[PDB]
Amino acid sequence: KAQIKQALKKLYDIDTVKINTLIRPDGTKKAFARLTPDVDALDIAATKLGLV
Amino acid sequence: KVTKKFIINASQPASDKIFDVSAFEKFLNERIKVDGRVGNLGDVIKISQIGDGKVEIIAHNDLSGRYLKYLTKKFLKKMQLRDWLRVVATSKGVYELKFYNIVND
Amino acid sequence: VNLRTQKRLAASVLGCGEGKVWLDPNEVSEISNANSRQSIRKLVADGLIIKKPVTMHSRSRARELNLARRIGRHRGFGKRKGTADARMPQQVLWMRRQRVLRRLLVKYRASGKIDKHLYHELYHLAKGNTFKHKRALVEHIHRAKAEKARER
Amino acid sequence: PSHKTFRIKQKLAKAQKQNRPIPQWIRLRTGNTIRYNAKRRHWRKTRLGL
Amino acid sequence: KSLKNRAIIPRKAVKKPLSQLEDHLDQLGVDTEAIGLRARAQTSAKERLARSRSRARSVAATNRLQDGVQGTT
Amino acid sequence: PQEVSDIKKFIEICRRKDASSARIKKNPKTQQIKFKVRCQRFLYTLVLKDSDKAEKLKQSLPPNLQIKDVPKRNKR
RNA sequence: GAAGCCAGAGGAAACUCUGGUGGAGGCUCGCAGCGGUUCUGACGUGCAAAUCGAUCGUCAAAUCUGAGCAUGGGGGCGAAA
RNA sequence: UCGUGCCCCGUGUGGCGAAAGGGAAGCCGGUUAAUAUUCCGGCACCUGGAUGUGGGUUUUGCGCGGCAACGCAACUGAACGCGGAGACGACGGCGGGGGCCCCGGGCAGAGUUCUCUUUUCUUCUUAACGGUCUAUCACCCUGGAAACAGUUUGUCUGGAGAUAGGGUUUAAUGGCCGGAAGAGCCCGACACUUCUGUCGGGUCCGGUGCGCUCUCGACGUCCCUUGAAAAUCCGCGGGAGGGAAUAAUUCUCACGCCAGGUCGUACUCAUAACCGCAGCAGGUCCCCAAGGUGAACAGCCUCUGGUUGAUAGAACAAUGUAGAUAAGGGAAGUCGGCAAAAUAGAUCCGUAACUUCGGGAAAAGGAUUGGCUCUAAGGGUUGGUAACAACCAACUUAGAACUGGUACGGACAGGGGGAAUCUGACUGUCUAAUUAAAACAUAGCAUUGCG
Repeated sequence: KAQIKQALKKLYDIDTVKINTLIRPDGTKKAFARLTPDVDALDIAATKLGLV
Repeated sequence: KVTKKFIINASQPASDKIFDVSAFEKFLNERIKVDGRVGNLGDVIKISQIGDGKVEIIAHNDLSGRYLKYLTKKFLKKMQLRDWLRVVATSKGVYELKFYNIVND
Repeated sequence: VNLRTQKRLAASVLGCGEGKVWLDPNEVSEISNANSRQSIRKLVADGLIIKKPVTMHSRSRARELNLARRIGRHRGFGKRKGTADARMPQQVLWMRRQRVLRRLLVKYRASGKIDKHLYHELYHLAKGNTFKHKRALVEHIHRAKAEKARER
Repeated sequence: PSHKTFRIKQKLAKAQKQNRPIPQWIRLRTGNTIRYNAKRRHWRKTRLGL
Repeated sequence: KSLKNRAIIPRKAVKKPLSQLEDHLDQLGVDTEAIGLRARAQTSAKERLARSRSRARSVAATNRLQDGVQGTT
Repeated sequence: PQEVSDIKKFIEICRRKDASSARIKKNPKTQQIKFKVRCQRFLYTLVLKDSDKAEKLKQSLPPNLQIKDVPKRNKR
């Protein structure tokens, strides 16, 4: 989780309050990273991630 | 001595001439029982009409609005209006008779 | 049209069994168009899905039979099936009688009707089972007082 | 069971990813001899042997 | 009444038919057209993401069986 | 949650910088009023009757602290 | 219904009798569980390479049972077939 | 500067091995098509670290009080030691508490209504975490008891200090309060293409118990059986060092700051998700367990919750499988009463031989059992011959009259009994898949070897 939050901060300048991780049945890890209330995850996904 | 006031409002069916307020008053006078026996109103329970299709009850005993609703439903079953009229408690001691929800077919 | 998913969702929303879920048979199409719990709650608010009331189970005959057994009915030999000790244990009866007698003795000792030594003798006699119940203990106390007054 | 180790879950992950029919573009290749998945696995039929 | 196996649906949970109530009041002898039962009888990024959610619940993103082949023939 | 019975103690709790918010819960059936201040580790509740003493307590609370009234329905 | 305990009537005492209390026993009827006595039983290419029905034994323990571990064939284990 | 040297302790010196043993700490509400004590909202706790504020202590340096049990929010504690917790069997009854079950009144809703039924049913809830007031045992003070007393269902306690009077304390799943009504639930009136909801009223007051289940506590019984260990935490002995008014603090006190990594989490757990070649009447370890009859988690019927799945339709021959009946005789049948029938619950009268005196024994043999209306007996609390009044409550036991009858444990459930002989002491065990037994084992007895 610390490596994930460090990678997010280094790549997209994203700060998080908490991260939950689970290993999927297909074998890959999935992370739910909750952002700080100051920044908008919809805005981040629209601009940096292109998730519209 | 404490007193309790009950209102049975049949204004809309009385205006529709489906519900007979005088017949309901006679039914209440004949069917309200005090100490387990009917025809024992005396000075305990007063039944009157305050007009506009309403029945008003003074009770010095522990008469229940649930019992009054039960007798109202008994009268509606006798008059074959049980399947079409509902007695809804709208206030403290006020039971109002109104039509069920009707769908236009 | 298949409505197993809608019935399961309606049961989970209403907090009841799936046998208590009523789906309107004239609105099957827009019930099937509901694929989410929000839509299920919307149909519940619209009245297309209702929760059926509980199936009838009354206690009236049980209460009437209990009142009959209170007034004494159905207690005959043809009604009895267990042994006398199974129906009412002699140990329980002895426990109740001993507790009642000891409570009455300590009450009389507190009230001062009986003194300490006569209380001790009554306690030993009660443990030795000469007192069948309270009025037996009371008449024993009264005759003891009468003998003491006659001696004095 | 629900209580499983990382190695066992990783082997199950590989088995679940391998449990698939062959793609339809495989059959259209020239000189293709594969017609189905001869190593296809089902939970009821054959055990994994872990 | 089928009270042995199941309970009766409450009358307030079922909307009463106007024609049936008309027939019942007619058989008991009440002038229904004088009281008018017909009138009483009833009868942006967030937008793009919601559209993406609606597409996600409706059409699968990929088709591993048929993505490698294109053209209907 | 802790209940404070002293007005001065409640004022000293509300003057803390850790206190982020305060709310007023009115119980008209019981004829009472509850002042609840949220701190880092504990939520402090002070209970009065509906009175001018609570009315003046409302402005004797520090101005920088946010104060809100509890609505009748808690919307999620 | 075993000790222990209480009361009364005796007996010089030691002891005797009566009425209670008490809740012990590799005791007992019997539900579950465990087991498998009997039926011209069912079944006999069976539901089953040992199952089904009724009946039966036991059921507070030498009772039943899970997991971890140990004993490995010239062997082990065996209330001993 | 230290990354180099100097001391001290040296009895001792590894790892693996339990998703049911030990163990730091999270509850409620809502949310998904599928996850939730993990997400969201609210409200908390634990561990580790850093670090201030307030308060406490201090020139009588490391607190004060009560006879005391021991309290109060703080109260320096090194090496070396002591003690406690972790840390414990099985069984029997007794008492308290939580939950479930049962009864009554009240609001709202639903059902019934030929007749009767002030009726029948449904919601009426309060978590973790805290504060406050109480609750077994035990301990502390006055005082010294035979005419012995106190006391339990159960006979134990007391001059090694009882009764009584007065207190301190471990123990709540108890009362009140915060959480917290703003939640959840029930009802009503509007709005409502959807998006979406909005606003009102409540969520109250009692009683009962040889009831079921869990937990706690004081007891008592059994052993030639005496019913784990470790990690970890705490207290005490001791006083090594550290300690100030410049202000200090080696304050386990309140408040405030930071962080908490890895792995598992779906679903089934079985007449279809496991094994048996199978979607096989087989087998496979647990938790929760409503109402009526009844002694009863016996058999039968019902509520919540689940199913209505195991090829169907028609006809009703023989012979079958399973269930029954049969006039008269009652084992004449058969190798053989095989099978079936008969007995059966409960109350009362009564019960022989033999015997290891414990048993036999439910021996044997008899009388009765429905319904209705009554009678009598068995209790609790409060209050200065109180042997009296008021209030409240539940299940048993016995007696009487009336009455229907072919029946009265009306279905269900449920010993046939006896006279003997052989045999093994008994309880127990084995030939899984033909033999459960006079076989094996058992306690008791006897012999041999070993310092």
